[PDB]
Amino acid sequence: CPLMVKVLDAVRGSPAINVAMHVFRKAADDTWEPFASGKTSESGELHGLTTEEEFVEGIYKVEIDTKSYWKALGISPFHEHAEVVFTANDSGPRRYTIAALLSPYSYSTTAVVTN
Amino acid sequence: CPLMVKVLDAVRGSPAINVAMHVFRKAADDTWEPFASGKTSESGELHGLTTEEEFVEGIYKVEIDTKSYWKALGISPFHEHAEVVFTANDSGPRRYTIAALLSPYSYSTTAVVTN
Amino acid sequence: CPLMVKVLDAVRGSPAINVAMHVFRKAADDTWEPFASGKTSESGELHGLTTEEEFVEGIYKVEIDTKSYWKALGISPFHEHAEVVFTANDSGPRRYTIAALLSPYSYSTTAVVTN
Amino acid sequence: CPLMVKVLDAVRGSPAINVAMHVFRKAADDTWEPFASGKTSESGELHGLTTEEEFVEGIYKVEIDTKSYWKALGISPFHEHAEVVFTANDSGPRRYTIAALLSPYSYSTTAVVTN
Repeated sequence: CPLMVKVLDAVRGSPAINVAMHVFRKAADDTWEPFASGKTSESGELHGLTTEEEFVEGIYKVEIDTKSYWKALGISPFHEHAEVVFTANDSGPRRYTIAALLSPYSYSTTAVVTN
Repeated sequence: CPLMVKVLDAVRGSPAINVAMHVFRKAADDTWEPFASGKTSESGELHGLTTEEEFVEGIYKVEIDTKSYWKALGISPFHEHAEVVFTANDSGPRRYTIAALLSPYSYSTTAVVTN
Repeated sequence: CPLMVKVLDAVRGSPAINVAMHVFRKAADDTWEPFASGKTSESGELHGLTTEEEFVEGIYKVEIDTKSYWKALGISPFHEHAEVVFTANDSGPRRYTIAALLSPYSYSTTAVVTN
Repeated sequence: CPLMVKVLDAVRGSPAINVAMHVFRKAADDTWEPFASGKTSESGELHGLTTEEEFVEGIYKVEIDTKSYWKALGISPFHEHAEVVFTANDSGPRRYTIAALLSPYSYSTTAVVTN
């Protein structure tokens, strides 16, 4: 499992559950092609988006639907989504854990990259 | 002006100076239409991006070129750039300060919205 | 003045107004000696805490009463307060802006140090 | 395991390994009494600090020695340490995961509290 995304709710101090996200990969013609998608579990984690073989070198974008998350909780947030755009595997295969920490008017994203 | 961006460097403890960014407005065909850009001053701030009359309701994107900033400092970054996407003015005109706090493998974006 | 504190509210997307804080300097017996305090203005800023002549080298602590802030908004917070502890002026006099970004179950503190 | 602390390095995008921390509990006479201590593992996690039985209601402080971490990597950071001060178990036993995200001039702390 070379790509994992974890999402936390900084208002409730809890995992952000059932958060939808879509992953895209930049194609040769410079457009965003749909790569993978899923929803966070009860632990706020989304595993199994891709495989070592499929997750080749490229520029990837993860668009996390934070607006729907907040709206469902009664909140009109600032951001439409939280985005992570990154070049992956440019020095060989790596494991990526993307952490998103959510507040109604602020988010942070962090990457932990391991061998 | 109704939009200001401030950028800070969490490695050096300083304003992030000469950081380039482009501002886009989502078009009817939902492509992104560029409409403003600039680079942060010596105080890490970018003002004068738009005016009250131009800054109408819509979905806006600020694309901050964080990668080039880290490149210039000789530090390996994770993200291609830092994309702040938000619906503007949804209630009516507001003043927006977008604050971006940068680290090589993490960033946060916060909005301060005043009326 | 050589020390300024700015506080932002990540739930409301606003300056955090009327946030109380105390500043301490570590004494010889390594107890904390209070020496300044105040509350954030309507811009979320607290200025005039000290002067260039008073702000000598040493270890300083800013104790931000985040709990009372969240209490006043009717929101359950995690932390008792947000303690910024730093060695000042270690090279010589600097100007410090401490920026605190607050959520109920998360906070970040960043220093902008200029010379 | 009712208390866990995880520490990440936002410069390298990696767990922050061998980071020392000390936990204190506020006594009846309002002083800080030593409660527990340890170092983060290769995963940047510190488990086993306490037990359900021992971890009674109280005000707890975790002081994470971030300065030694950065110094060992050649960096003179802003903060002396990262602190987490919180009331625990005031509504019955809870599980606490404290996440610290470290940069030389900035840190964030987040709590995930579960049943």
